[PDB]
Amino acid sequence: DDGMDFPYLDPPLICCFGAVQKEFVPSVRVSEHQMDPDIYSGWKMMQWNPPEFGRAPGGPVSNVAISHVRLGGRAAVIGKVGEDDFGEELVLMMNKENVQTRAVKFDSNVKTACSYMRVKFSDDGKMKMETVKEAAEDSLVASELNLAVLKEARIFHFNSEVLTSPSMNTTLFRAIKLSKKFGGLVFFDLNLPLPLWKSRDETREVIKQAWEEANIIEVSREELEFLLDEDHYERRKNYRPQYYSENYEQSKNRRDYYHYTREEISPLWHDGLKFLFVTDGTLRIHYYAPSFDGVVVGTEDVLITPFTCDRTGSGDAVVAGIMRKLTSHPEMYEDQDVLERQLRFSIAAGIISQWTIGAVRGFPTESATQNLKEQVYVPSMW
Amino acid sequence: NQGTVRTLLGINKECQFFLILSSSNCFRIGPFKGVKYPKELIKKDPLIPIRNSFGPLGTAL
Amino acid sequence: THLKSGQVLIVQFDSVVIRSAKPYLATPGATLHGHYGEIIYEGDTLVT
Amino acid sequence: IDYRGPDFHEPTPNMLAHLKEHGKIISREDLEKL
Amino acid sequence: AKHVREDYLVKKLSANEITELVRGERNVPLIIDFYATWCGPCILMAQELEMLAVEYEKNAMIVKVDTDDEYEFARDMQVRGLPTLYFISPDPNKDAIRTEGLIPIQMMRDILDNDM
Repeated sequence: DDGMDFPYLDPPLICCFGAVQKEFVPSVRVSEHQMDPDIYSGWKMMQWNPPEFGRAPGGPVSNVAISHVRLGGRAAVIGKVGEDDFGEELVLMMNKENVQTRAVKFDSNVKTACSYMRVKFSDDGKMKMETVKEAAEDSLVASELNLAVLKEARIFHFNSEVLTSPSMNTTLFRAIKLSKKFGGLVFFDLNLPLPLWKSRDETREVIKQAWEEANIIEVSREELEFLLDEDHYERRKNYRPQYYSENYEQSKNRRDYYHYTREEISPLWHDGLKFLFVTDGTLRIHYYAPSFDGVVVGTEDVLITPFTCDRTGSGDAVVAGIMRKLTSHPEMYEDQDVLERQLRFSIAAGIISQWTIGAVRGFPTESATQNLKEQVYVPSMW
Repeated sequence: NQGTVRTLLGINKECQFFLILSSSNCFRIGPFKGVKYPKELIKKDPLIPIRNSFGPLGTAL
Repeated sequence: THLKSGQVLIVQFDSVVIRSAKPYLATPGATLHGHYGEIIYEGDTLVT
Repeated sequence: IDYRGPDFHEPTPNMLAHLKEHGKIISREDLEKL
Repeated sequence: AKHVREDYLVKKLSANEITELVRGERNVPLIIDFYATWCGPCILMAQELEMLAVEYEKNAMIVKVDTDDEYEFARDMQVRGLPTLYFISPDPNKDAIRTEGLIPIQMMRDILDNDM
């Protein structure tokens, strides 16, 4: 596919492959604390004290694209929607905020967000469900791939949800092959769906093919300890010396911000990797490069507005800011100082994104993000 | 949550409190450098690898 | 090493345990509240 | 203004109706007197 | 107890009760809601379901399941996200519907009217 006359526009395009959905929270586990089964007026008390996996919960890829374009970048989305009212309103919502929809395919065979299953009562009385007809979002075939977004886009971003369906596995791998043939990077976000939180070995087997093709990988703190060892990294966190502390900081019982050494993340490292990001919410971002590694320090505040705080969608803003600063500044790859300086913009965006109800309602602007970054960080850092 | 007892006592009894010293009260200062050699050692007469140290005179069974 | 506040507890070959403390400068004509080794709680006064 | 919602207390119960136990209708009161 | 009306119409049921409801004979469409307290967008879903349970007085049955209580059962039902609704037809010939995300109430009405 070679049709073009003039050079591409200034902000490099971003490729966002996945499923278009509204207010979706993939990463679900068992939270220790519950706040009443009926009264939803008190559920907001679980946003001040998150269950340590929903601290910065990522969402769909459309949320990431919207947050990226709202931060001053340019994004395009590949996906399929049905010929319904909901499908026609999702594309309207994405279009209203300058997200390119040249690669969104409308079809009438399937309905948006609706999938037909079948009850399959097994031995004992435990019911099951088998997908008879797939939902519209996860029904994209490799033939209807826009060979213009892939050529233009410089970063290919996708999440692990597409690894839970058969057809999108092949479609995603074909898109990855095309984008790599055209010279674009591959950004992997590991927002694991519920079924992938079953066992470490099964998930590692599932995501290995996608993991080995990624150039940049972003995972949460729990999504890394789960992938390496949950029991060991939970025993190490809750440990206090029997007699005497060690330095002095250990004598203050502060929170545990452990910077994993390069010999612990080695099983998850390969030659093609250019960056590994581990985000402990908006608190800290550990970055690992081929020749250096470090930690960027940040903060959070949801008690500043206890009645309009909603952590959903902050991880998408963090990832979108990371991508925006990666594409804007191409010298961050081999400069640790510039890397640390440009990684506080993402922290500011993630902090702002937790101050309002709704994932897409309150994604921050670039000017607001810069304002918060400069107001929180000392002039020497910013 | 462990701790070491610390009994004030001192052969005095007015209200008799007592303290618990944990790892959060006391810490360790990092490694440094200093001299630690002060000895008056003698000459060994190793027998069955149990030592028979004697300095001035010969072996004295 | 920039030692912290406290009283040296252990004098090992290359390390020291400090046990922490909190100095309070007191001027002449001041009123210490308590005998030696008086158990001081969280809020009670020390000197006027 | 949509009441219920996340930032409003539970609906205020009618005080007479809220007294489920320590309150009886006139018919039952008349019946129990004889 | 018939003296003061219940504030909330949706009744929370365990996994076994839901299995009995789906297996047993039914004459009205069934709605199964998956939710958790720590969930962000699930407050709005709870409010919309509460509103929907009033318009459909006796022509539908609406229940909810807490994934913090029944996690394996939710995983078995092919749930890959919290704001999930299951529509069950009153007849065994027609298959069930799974909807993901914060769907509008009008599309819910269309789902259990024109497709159930």
